[PDB]
Amino acid sequence: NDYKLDFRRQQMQDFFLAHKDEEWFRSKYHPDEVGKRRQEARGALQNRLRVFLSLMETGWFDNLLLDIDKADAIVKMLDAAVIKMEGGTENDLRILE
Amino acid sequence: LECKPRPLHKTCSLFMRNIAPNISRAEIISLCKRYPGFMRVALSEPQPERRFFRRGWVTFDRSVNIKEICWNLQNIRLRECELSPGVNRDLTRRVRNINGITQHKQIVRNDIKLAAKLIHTLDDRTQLWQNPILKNITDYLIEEVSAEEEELLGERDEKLIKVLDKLLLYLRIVHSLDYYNTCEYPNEDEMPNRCGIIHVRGPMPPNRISHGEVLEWQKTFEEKLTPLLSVRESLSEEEAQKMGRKDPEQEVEKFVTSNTQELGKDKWLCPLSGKKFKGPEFVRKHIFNKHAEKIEEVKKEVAFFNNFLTDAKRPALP
Repeated sequence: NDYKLDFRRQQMQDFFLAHKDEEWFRSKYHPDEVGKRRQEARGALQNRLRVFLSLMETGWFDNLLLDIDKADAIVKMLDAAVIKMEGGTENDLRILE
Repeated sequence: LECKPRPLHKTCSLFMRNIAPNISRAEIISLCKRYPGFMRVALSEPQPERRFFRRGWVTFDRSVNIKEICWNLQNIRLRECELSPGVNRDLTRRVRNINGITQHKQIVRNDIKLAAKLIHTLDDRTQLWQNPILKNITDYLIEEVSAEEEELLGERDEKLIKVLDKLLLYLRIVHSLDYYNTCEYPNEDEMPNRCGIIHVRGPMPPNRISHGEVLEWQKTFEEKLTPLLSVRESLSEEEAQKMGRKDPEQEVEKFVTSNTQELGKDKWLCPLSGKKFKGPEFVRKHIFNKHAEKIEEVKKEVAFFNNFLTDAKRPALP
């Protein structure tokens, strides 16, 4: 007759009943929403992968190190990444100049 | 003649301090979609200290007057929660320096190994692709020395730093993992600024870099990085049985017998369809064949419960 085990179990059971329908909780553990959110998360990550490889070949990391000497160049590179993440063409980058 | 450039990096946004967990994204999206120039909604991870309340961020186009949008949404509740938003100003300091010891050879050589493992793990974890930046990556970790020439006759290293930057820029742009700070920004892709703050090497130490202090940095830094590759915790097979892991096929059998109700003698009415049967064996054949949509949902409910029950690092009250 363990009180601690019965308390942790009842707290867990009362938690599941309370947070059943909530979207944050469903997203973590419910098979359908975990499957849908992971595919959505993978698609967003695959978009970011193309942005990195675009910045590689275009040459935004060509002469750019992670040092505060080139703090201005990093901010410009970061803005160039967000433009490409939003589906921005090479014409759209010209406002950084 | 070509079109106007679009400043997509700049985007003004709102900030809601307290959002209840009963409110979904669709309710906040549908509320703000009626306003012109709506883009996306972000919600932080709910914290148990505040009864699982989230922090919201509604992003908009930079063309729109955010101050008037903030005023219109001021006294508007959703379900029962006052949203009461404020204007989120832009990020002031985006390139933050850290300690300057991180440009030393031995730390740079060590960070290439750690950064490579972060990429190796996260590329398998998220399941992209092999990654071309990790081709012959162990060839930079090994030392090259003129030891034979010294035996007979008896700081900054730019080549390694260029290699490290490609790994850290990959981690930060793709996986949203700020390496030098040792932290993920998981919601960034929904948040107002898609790639905000990045952390950068310091200027240079004014005094000599000590012999043991290099080893102490490496020990302390890997200690900070270890939670980033944390596989999700799970209870043991006995401990899950104590807490009450529901069996899928057994719980489905309970659903059948509960629905297989006996109205009278040679009368077995089930409430799912509402049709009479002569015996309980006929009702089981009816539920399995015809109502195959319901028995899937019972298995999903059990898995939904078991995934929550199995997770040792469980969301619970403080």
